[PDB]
Amino acid sequence: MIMEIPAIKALSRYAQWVIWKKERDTKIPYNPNNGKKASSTDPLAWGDIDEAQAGLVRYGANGLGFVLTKSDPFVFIDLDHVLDENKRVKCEWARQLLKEIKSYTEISPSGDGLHVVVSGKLPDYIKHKTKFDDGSALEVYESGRYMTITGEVFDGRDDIKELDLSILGEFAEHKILDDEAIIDLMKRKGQWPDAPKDGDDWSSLDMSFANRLAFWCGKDIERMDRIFRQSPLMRQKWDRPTAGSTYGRITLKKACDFVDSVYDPALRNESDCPFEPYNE
Ligand SMILES: Cc1cn([C@H]2C[C@H](O)[C@@H](COP(=O)(O)OP(=O)(O)OP(=O)(O)O)O2)c(=O)[nH]c1=O
Ligand SMILES: [Mg+2]
Ligand SMILES: [Mg+2]
Repeated sequence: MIMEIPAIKALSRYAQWVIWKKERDTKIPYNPNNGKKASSTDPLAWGDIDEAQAGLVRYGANGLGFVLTKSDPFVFIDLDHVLDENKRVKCEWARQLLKEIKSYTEISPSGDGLHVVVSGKLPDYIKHKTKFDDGSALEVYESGRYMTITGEVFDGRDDIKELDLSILGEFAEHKILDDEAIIDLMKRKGQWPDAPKDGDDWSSLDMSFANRLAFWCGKDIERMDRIFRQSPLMRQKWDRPTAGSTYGRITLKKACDFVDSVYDPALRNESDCPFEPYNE
């Protein structure tokens, strides 16, 4: 019946279909024609809907997916954790968005979220993902991402509409070596920390990690802070005030004074690191 849905017929015009399978907390896209993992940039890693349907039964994947590209007219709106046990809307921001963006709406594969597919253009001043105290979240994309396709039409909104999307500025938040290269470096050296366990002195885990950051970041405390905030050791205590500074700032400053040598990107003195790798 999926091809009966007018919105699915609209998506089936494009050979931008994939299949996906649940891997722990994630949904990995796969090439429907050979079962290999699919890039979101390689068009020949995708197929048309017929090939996606066949690959779905062949590899026993969880469902269909559609890769969004710049040239196609579709915008993908991801609403997470906005539904009831009854698959009923419980978040007021999601209820207001649905009142102002009436287009194809389907229930996401976890049963507690929603997808809205619209024809239009995203405002250029909004974040891709917005998280709310609620625990729900709003995620919007028009290219460089795939979306799962369920066909579970919500409220009979089964047609992709052409709508203005300037209204999304009322829901999403606004926005105006490198860190990622350093993070990958520390991971390959095994200097990236695990999440703390039961009975772990978190504060000394912070200090050990801060000492490693001082070396690999060249004692650039701003970069040390940006990288720490993306680590499994980040918590609210990092920004709690303490003696006219923050706990995180005092930790990073003590690491900068404690640590002797530094990693020089031009000298590649990875062997000068004084700390053994984290065990596994
Ligand atoms: C590469 C990749 C893409 N995606 C894509 C596919 C998702 O449809 C889309 C939105 O992320 P999610 O909201 O986490 O997944 P979902 O909306 O399809 O299902 P639900 O929210 O009900 O659990 O991001 C992943 O989720 N994980 C990945 O690893
Ligand atoms: Mg979702
Ligand atoms: Mg697009």
